Amino acid sequence: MPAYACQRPTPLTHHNTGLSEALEILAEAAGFEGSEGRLLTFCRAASVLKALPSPVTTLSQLQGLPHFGEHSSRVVQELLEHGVCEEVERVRRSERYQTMKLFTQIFGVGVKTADRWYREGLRTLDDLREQPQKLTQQQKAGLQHHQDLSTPVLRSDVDALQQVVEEAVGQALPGATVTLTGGFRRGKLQGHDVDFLITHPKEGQEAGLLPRVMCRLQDQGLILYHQHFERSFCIFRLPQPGSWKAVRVDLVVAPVSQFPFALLGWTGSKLFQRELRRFSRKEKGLWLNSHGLFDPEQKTFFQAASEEDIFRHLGLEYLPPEQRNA
DNA sequence: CGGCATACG
DNA sequence: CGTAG
DNA sequence: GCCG
Ligand SMILES: [Mg+2]
Ligand SMILES: [Mg+2]
Ligand code: NA
Repeated sequence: MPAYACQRPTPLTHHNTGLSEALEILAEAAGFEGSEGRLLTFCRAASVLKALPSPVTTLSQLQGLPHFGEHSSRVVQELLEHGVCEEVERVRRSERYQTMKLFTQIFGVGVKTADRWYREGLRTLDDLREQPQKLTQQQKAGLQHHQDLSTPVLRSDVDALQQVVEEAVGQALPGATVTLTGGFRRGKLQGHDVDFLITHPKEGQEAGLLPRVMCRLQDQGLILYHQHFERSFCIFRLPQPGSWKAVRVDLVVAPVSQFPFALLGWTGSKLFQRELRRFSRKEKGLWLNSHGLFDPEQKTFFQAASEEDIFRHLGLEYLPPEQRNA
């Protein structure tokens, strides 16, 4: 088992779902208390379990697995012995965890805002609605649409959304292309938003595109919320039988020179990207982001024509998107 | 022990 | 601060 | 919380 998540295939569905989930609760809780290091270890440990070829049935099968020390091993031990881990259950039940989860789920609310509201004594969505003067415009939208945004989007919904985006993009800039990214590109059948990456085959033609796309979607009556420039975090109106529902959609523009880096980043998973960037810097001495890959010795950027190029330049075996579910 | 990814709105 | 993966 |  390699130590970095970008060195091993991780499928969407696996053989250790219950164990990985328990560890992810502890990761989430660590994030709610600002402990990014502990969050990372519990996430990495969970991801190692997703990468295994069969179920963990005995404690000895953890020996030699990276990111399993005393704490993560104890969690697995208790689950294997009793079907339940007391620490995990205490977190699940806690007022702190439940409220921080509720508040951070709101579009426009992060850990820092959620924590302050918790410390002020706020516990429910209606507590927030009673004091609307304190909310940002973004948080008001997030709270108004919270119910719809809590409901997952299906792949058929995504195909409908892609068509409307493509129409707007075609008017904004003939020849521009729209690529589905995020979890749906990794093979997810459901998800809580939709991500699109937009480019144009002629370098430079994409400059100023996103405002033009947004203005056109606005005029079509499809945009329930947006900020107004290369990333737009929107709430879209999605048709349903006899009605519609609000859906989170992100639109991103990149020049075609940067497209492979943007595609890689926006395809995820989050942990996969963090691990890939960590690997790049710490093992290869190269700096990776969603725009490029920089050699700080030569002071040059690596030209990539494909994701395959990027994996090769980092000395990693290629993983297709459906194996990046770290 | 230091480090933990790296951006844009 | 929020957002993204 | 774990790794190097
Ligand atoms: Mg997504
Ligand atoms: Mg998104
Ligand atoms: Na949030």
